[PDB]
Amino acid sequence: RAQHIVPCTISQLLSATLVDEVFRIGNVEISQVTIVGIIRHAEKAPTNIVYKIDDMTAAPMDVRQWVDTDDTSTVVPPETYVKVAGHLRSFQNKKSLVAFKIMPLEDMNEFTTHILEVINAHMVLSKA
Amino acid sequence: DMMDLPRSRINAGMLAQFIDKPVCFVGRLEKIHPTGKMFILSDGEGKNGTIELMEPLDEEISGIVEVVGRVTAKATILCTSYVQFKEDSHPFDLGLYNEAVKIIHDFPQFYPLG
Repeated sequence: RAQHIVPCTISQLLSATLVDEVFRIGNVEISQVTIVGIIRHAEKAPTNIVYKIDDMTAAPMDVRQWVDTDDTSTVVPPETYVKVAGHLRSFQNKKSLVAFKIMPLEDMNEFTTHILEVINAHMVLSKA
Repeated sequence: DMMDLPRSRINAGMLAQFIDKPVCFVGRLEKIHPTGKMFILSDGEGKNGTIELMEPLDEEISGIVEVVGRVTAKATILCTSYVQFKEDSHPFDLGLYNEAVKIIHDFPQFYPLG
């Protein structure tokens, strides 16, 4: 009942259905996801930051992040490849992520790796 | 403005099979036309794909380049956008990136093609 992180493509997030606040792919539910993509745009909102993050699998998805401007423990620039860990969300039928970490990739071999992780993770659920 | 479409990740050998489709092509910069309006990339099995631009490059390009564009009737790519990969820590293993591509096209159901 806790706590599982499924690596995903943005299109996999789009394909997920929402019944009574529960997101499902097949008979399996999430919640917590990682994706890897590029920051296309970055807005400063009143209470947080809205990134548009593009993995090539669909149109960019909105991802909200919170930052403490008196800390480095600062907006990631556009054109950056980024790993994202967050929770899947939906308001008024619009999918988006709520992020807990946004780690810029210094080694793009992590991006290759993530693809394989996506693929194997969904081979696994598929069998459930 | 194909930034809101799915873009298949492909190697050179699938250019023919993706004519007219939006694509994302990763390879190593082999050569640049004197005009800056086309250049060549090689993928992880040493195959070439020709990339074309409506306007000349702004800057030097080298190493691994990730190009987004539409595959042309002649199996070329019209570049809409590109990003240069950095390799400050570890060099990008292009060969395994190519293995990863093959896998995407063998299992579209697990890397939903958008």
